[PDB]
Parts: sequence; structure tokens; C-alpha cells
Amino acid sequence: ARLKRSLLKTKENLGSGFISLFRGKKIDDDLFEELEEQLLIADVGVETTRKIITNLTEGASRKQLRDAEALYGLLKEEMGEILAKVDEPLNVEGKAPFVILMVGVNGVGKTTTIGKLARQFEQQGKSVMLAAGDTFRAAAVEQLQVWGQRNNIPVIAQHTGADSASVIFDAIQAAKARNIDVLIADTAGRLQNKSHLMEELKKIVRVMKKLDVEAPHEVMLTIDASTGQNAVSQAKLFHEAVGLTGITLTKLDGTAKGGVIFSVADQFGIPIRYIGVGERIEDLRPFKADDFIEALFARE
Ligand SMILES: Nc1nc2c(ncn2[C@@H]2O[C@H](COP(=O)(O)OP(=O)(O)NP(=O)(O)O)[C@@H](O)[C@H]2O)c(=O)[nH]1
Repeated sequence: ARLKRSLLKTKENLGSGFISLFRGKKIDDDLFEELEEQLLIADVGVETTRKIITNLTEGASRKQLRDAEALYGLLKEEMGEILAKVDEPLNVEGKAPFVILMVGVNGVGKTTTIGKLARQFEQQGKSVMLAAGDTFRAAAVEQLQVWGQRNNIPVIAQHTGADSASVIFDAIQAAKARNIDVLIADTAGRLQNKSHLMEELKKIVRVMKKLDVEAPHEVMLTIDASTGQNAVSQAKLFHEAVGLTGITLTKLDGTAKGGVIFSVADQFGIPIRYIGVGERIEDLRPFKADDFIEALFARE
């Protein structure tokens, strides 16, 4: 029930938060407007809120419901369906190496997610290597090097400002030579220039093909739930630039903006591989839609 308390701030307005809104009320246009306002304040987003209201209105009409309290169950089903469409756990087994290209802006949890994932894979018996492909941020590169040395995890890094694609190429070659199961590659996160960063990512992906026609095996976006709609605009920008195959959504604990997960799910349809629900390694949890919905909707 750790997930339940990590969602405590989001549950004021969503899930169990619906109970106080519906109590004793009739289903009418006023109620659907109050619900729409609550969804929007919770960062569910305009398009996804409209879809939820439309589907809920139709679902209640088909059953000729009049008691607003029963909208709780319909919302649980319908918001559950939104998340079920992006429930698909990441499987990194069986490659040599499985290459995860980590993309996203700076400051939203990318290097922390790299460390937690690396520790989780090693805890499962997989060997891990890191590639310090954010080559102009010497602090980020030093962070991976020092942390990897402490953890007996090899880190491939080159001089400040080295070509990111070449660093990652060299890391894949090294991983293949050293029986590495998983290679996790960091990338630059300065999206102030759309064209440049997005051209760098395309170059990285093309260069990988010299060594493995299947690499990268996962392109993972990291976004921060506490940034609300910025998480959605970041996903949209990276989705148009590169072939995203997974999303990690960090910092759900302690934000009232957790509703953004429904917007990310609905707008892009990309699997949410992990959600960050605390500061421990194990608090980067593989995303399971039914578990999340149960925690969000359970009262108390
Ligand atoms: N509570 C919480 N904090 C998280 C989570 N994921 C990352 N963080 C925190 O947010 C920060 C991580 O951001 P970070 O990975 O440093 O982003 P970055 O771009 O790699 N680094 P920088 O901050 O130098 O730009 C740290 O405070 C880290 O502990 C999460 O799921 N929950």
C-alpha cells in the first residue's frame, strides 16, 4: 500500500477524490461540468477530459443512471481502460546487448532513472554497461563515471563535447566485446534547439545500425509528473523527433498533478514502462495499470 500513500496528493481530486464530488447529487449537466473542472485541475488535459466526459455521459445514459454516486464505478472502468492500453512491461532479456536509448530533457529524472534501472537489472542477474552520451555536460558524465565505479558497472565516456553518436557506438562495441546484457545510453537534454537535439538523436539511432540492425531495442523517454503539462509537451516533442517505444514517468509521489498520466497514456499510446513512486531503487516500479487504478480509486 506504499503506492496508495504516494498517490495521496492526487487522490484529493481523482479516483477516491470523486466520491465527495458525487455524493447525494443527480446526474445532470451541472455535475458533468464540476467533474470536468476537477479533471482539468488535476492535469488530465483538454482532449482526454473531453473523451472521459463523453464516454461517461454515454455510459450512464445506456444504463439510465440517475444517482451520481454510481459514476465512480464507470470512471474506474473507463480510466482503467485508458491506462490498460499503455500497460506493457519492458523486457530487456535475450540481447547482446539490449540497448536502451534514454531520451528527455535535463532535470526530469533521467540520470536517476539510469542508476535505478541499472541497479534493478543487476539485481536480476543481468550485466549492465552505461554510455555517457550527454557529452557536453561534464557534471552528468562525471556523475555516471563515479557512480558506476562505486557499483562495479562499466561506464563508457569520452572527452567533453565528443560526438554523442560515436561515444554510444563505442559503448555498443565494448558491450558486445564484454558479454554485457544491457547497455543504457544517456543523451543530451537541451531541447532549447529543437532541430539540433532532434538531429543528434536521429544520428545516434542511424549509427547504431552499423553494429546491430535491431539497436536501439528501446527508446525510453523520461518525464516528470510534477511538471504537469510540461510532461505532455515534452513527450510530444520527442515523439515527433525519434521513435519512442517506452515512457518512464517520475515523481508521482507528493504531486497533485498525477492526473497527467492519463493525458500521456491517451495522447500518445506509448507504453508506460515505469512509474517513480518514491526515492528508493524499488520505488521505480514497473507500471501495472490495474494496480495503479486500484490505489488511485480505493478510499481512505
Ligand atoms: N521523488 C522522486 N524524485 C525523483 C524521481 N526520479 C528522479 N527524482 C529526483 O529528481 C532529480 C533527478 O533528476 P535528474 O535525474 O538529476 O535529472 P538530470 O537531467 O539527470 N540531472 P540534472 O539535475 O543535473 O539536470 C533528483 O532529485 C532525483 O532524486 C522519482 O521518481 N521520485
